[PDB]
Amino acid sequence: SIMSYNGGAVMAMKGKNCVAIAADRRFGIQAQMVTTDFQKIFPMGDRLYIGLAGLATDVQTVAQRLKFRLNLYELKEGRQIKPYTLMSMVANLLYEKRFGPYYTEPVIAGLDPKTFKPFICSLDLIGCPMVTDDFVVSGTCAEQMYGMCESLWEPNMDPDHLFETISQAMLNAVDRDAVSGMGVIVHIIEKDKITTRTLKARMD
Amino acid sequence: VQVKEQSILELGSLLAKTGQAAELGGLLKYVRPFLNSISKAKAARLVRSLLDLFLDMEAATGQEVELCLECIEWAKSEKRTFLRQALEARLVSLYFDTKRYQEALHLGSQLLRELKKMDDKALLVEVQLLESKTYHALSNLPKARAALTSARTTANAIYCPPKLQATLD
Amino acid sequence: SAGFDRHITIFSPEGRLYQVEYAFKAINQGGLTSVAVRGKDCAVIVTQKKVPDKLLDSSTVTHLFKITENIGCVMTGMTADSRSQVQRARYEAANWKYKYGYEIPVDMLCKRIADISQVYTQNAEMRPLGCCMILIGIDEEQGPQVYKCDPAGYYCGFKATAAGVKQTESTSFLEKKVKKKFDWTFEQTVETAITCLSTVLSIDFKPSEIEVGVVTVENPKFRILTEAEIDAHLVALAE
Amino acid sequence: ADIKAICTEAGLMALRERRMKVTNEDFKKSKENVLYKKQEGTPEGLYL
Amino acid sequence: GYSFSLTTFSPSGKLVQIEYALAAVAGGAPSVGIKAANGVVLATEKKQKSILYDERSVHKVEPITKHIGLVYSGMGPDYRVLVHRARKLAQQYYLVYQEPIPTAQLVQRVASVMQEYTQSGGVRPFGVSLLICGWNEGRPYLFQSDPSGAYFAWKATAMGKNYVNGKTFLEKRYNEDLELEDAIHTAILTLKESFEGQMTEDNIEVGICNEAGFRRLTPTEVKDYLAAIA
Amino acid sequence: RYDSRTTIFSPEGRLYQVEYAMEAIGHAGTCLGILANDGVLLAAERRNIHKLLDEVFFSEKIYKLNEDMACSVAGITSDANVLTNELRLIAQRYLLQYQEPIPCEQLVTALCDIKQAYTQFGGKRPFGVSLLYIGWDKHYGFQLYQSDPSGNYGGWKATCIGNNSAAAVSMLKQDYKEGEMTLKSALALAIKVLNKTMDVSKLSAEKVEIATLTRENGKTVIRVLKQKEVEQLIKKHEEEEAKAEREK
Amino acid sequence: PGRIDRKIEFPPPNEEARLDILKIHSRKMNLTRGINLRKIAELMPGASGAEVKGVCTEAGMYALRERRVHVTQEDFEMAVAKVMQKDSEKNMSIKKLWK
Repeated sequence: SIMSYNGGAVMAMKGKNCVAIAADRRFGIQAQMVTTDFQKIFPMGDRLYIGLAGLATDVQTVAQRLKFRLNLYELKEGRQIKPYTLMSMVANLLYEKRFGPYYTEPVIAGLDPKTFKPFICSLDLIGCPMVTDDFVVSGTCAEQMYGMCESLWEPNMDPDHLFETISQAMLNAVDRDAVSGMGVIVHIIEKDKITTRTLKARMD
Repeated sequence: VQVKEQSILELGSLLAKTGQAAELGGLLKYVRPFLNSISKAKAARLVRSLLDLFLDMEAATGQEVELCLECIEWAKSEKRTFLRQALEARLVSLYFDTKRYQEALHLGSQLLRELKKMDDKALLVEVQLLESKTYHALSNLPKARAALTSARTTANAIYCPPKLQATLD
Repeated sequence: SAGFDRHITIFSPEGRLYQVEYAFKAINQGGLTSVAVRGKDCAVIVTQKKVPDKLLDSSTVTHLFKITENIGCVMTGMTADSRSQVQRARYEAANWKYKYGYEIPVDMLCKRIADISQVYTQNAEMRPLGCCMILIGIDEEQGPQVYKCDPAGYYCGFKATAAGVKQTESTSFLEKKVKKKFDWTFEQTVETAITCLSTVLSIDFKPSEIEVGVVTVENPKFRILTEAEIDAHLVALAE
Repeated sequence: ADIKAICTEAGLMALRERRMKVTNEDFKKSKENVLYKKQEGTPEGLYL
Repeated sequence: GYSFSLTTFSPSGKLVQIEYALAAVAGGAPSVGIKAANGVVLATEKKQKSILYDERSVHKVEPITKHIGLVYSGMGPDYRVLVHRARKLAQQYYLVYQEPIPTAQLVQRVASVMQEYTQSGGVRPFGVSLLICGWNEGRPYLFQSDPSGAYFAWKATAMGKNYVNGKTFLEKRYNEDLELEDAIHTAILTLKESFEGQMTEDNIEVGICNEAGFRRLTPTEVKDYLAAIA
Repeated sequence: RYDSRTTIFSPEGRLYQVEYAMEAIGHAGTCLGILANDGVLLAAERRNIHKLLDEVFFSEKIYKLNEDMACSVAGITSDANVLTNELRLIAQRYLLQYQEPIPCEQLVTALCDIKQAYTQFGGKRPFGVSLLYIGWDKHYGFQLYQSDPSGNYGGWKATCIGNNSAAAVSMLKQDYKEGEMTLKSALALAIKVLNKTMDVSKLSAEKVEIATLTRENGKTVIRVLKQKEVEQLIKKHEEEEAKAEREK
Repeated sequence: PGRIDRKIEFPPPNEEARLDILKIHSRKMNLTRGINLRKIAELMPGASGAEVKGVCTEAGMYALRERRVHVTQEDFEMAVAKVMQKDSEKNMSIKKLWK
């Protein structure tokens, strides 16, 4: 399919007072890779990120249009954006192309700007929002990511075991996929700091 | 906590209405560590209330001016501005009740060195007006006209002179 | 005067504007007077006609205009602007039923009429329709209502109403009339709707010189009275 | 008549600082003192 | 010769027609807004000409959202235009952001509407100033726009006829904090300051903003406040 | 006379509506910016500080516009809010197109082409707004610019515009520094200049505003500093005044 | 400049000059003691000097109604604000249309 033209995998997972998000690194046309440093996770303010997967054209295009609407929002209002407000903003942007749709499926993860409350959601390619309490996934290798997260997720987890859970979920699911791989990057954010780690994955 | 607080105010209303002063004068000495239990700016009205219930019983001149000077010496030792000004304004009114000759005016002088210097405005209209009584009480007619007019130009910048208007009138 | 010559619709340094308030005396060239009365479950329009010629007809003179089955009105002011005002009223009453699926309230219709008149004041380059409109209608859980719409874009709802040439005289009567506590039992209403006008103009018709529209909470249809039953009420208040 | 007023005023400035010969500075002070009474109205920055 | 158009200047100062439109605001009904510690009180003056007029037909205190109310002093028929404009503009925020629009954000946009009628050259400006209230994110707000397009934030203010008496009144009459009830007692006292007749439950009309939302008062509620009102 | 629209020309020959607009800037507030190494600043005057207002924004003259630029304002408020909403929307359009910030001059020429275009097409009022610019870029670092109602601009090292801003320029040339341009030397110069223009004695901190822009580790922070730290800046100037007359 | 060669302005006076004119007209007046004339001239941002006389007449006028000859520094503090008089521009809408 068009979603299977470049591959990709984005996973988010909710912790106790923190939230983690991960993605792969491979960029390539259908069977031939090109590079291993393709960005799929974009910062939208502090303690609030977004992940994109699907057609690599619409990954870079939507991330620039959303940044266009964000900076105009944060200047007419002195405050920063709330995580629910971004989800309503993205779903508006996708539904405007109702019949010419962008081929991407976003994943939003972040904390509350005032309190510590984590937030995860994901959307369809036309903008049906969906908030959960445990994890959201998107990409070509979706079913592999559901099988790992249903077994490894625990309700209240420190940032140590949250890191080890989403690492073991992403490494085992992506190695079963063919068109995803070549490295995995992990952002784990919290109230005090932001930790970015890259994992030792199979480069085949 | 409050059921012991209102039980003292239950006895405090009994000492006021039934007409006894020696046990009430002990209560005015009793409530002096009781003052630092509620808001600082609204403790002065409770003292004002108990002082008015103390004074409006009978002309018992043995303890009225003495206990007022005691609480001023406590205000020397505790340094609350609004509470001492509440006590000074009542005392100079009590000085006028017997028409004290110099010290009523000398107390009005020593307080109005600071009242025009400090920030408050509403209390100044009354103590300017109370001096216009006592300069007329000494039959000094041009000075009392002068002190009244200075009270007029001060009176025009207050939220409410709600009862002080007719007093001025 | 300060004298801006008031040629177009702009302000004056006094704070007002003269072209709109010249349209209020544009009603007076009709040479006519209309009265609406709301007393109880019924509401009554009454308005005289003026037939100056025998060659002129009788049926094509009436100012009572049926807007909907349950909403009627009367028009004052000049004639040609009055009928075009009715066409917008008939049109937008039918868009309500189409868009919203039920019958339009009499209160909401005057908001739509007054907003059309507001644009002609706010935006220039159209003459602002020198005529006035008075409505009646029944509203459930509200009783009957009477509304007046001004050429300025003003509307209000009120019990006793005068328009035309003789507002200030007729409204002076109805303040003296509607200050007591009456129950207005549908012949109390029609009699005063005559006798408010029957202190003012000093006329004496035989019963063919007026029109009476009526509405009632027993038959909420708008209803123009018959010449025979006009003659009935003209000798029923009247012994 | 502007020039003749400059020539008299520059001579007066030398008498103020107690001289006979006239420096360049007296003509500078005479030009500033005499001229600025009428010059009003120009669109600076508008043109170039 | 400059007082007849809008698209040109005076050789010294400012626009003449906008200053004449502000003279129409001064000839309107008086109105008072007071920002309290926990809420905002609006109050206006509603006298009909005759006894015949129904008081329950046209309202002054008017809701925009469930937490945003709005009054005026000027010309009533121009008021109904930008109310209906501000209604539809408040929903367009909510369709995008799925969140009730904050009170700072309307007055950005409503003033930009009143901006646009001050353009060239065959339209007239509004003759209405506004008073906008709302309780967004705990702290209340009280704003005021004008036909020029500016917008501010008052502790307390007054507009309409005899406002300079009400300005000098409320200048003496404001403090930093009172409760919402004491704000109502002092908002009726300043409307009574310039009044002609017996102030009843129908001569005035009062709406408030709690943090629990916007509501306008019923005549029974407005009677019982005006009963034993100082 | 020649009192009509912006079209036409006068004989002899100039444009009176532009002159009426540019002269009318002298009735506005007061804004200025100074030279600085490793920084730039703006200062402005609070007008109408009557005690029944709120200041719910705490930033009125100053508008942080892109990420590393801000601007003052002087003139009609009705035209002021139109331009600031336009000018922020210019910079994000550039950023969408190139993914790099706008380099602080062609932002200015973009607005001045808009401000010009109402002088040629009829019948429009020209913008009665003049405003400044502060910013940092890759090519020249810290900058200052001066907008005009005509659509003309200029790059300055220290300027001022507004109410009594015809004698304040004289103090800037009398206190011109070059090379030495530190922020504390620049902040101390600014409070002295507003002391000459404003006739309000003792120069209350509620009557002024100071915004700065420095460059820190690749961030270009923008500081609108609060009323608590204006106090140490005012009393420092009050201290230096009493000490300076000890020689007499 | 062929006819008129000296064109001489007359600006409103300075604080030292307002101090000096005050010294001239209070000469025949009868000051009390402890009185600061410098702070009085500090209270006049832009006086004329024809109204420095007006302060000196009204301060003496306040003593006249008392049948008195004394003065205070406060009497001048009242007389400056009496002479200084403004429009008191109302409604703020004019003033803030025009920022």
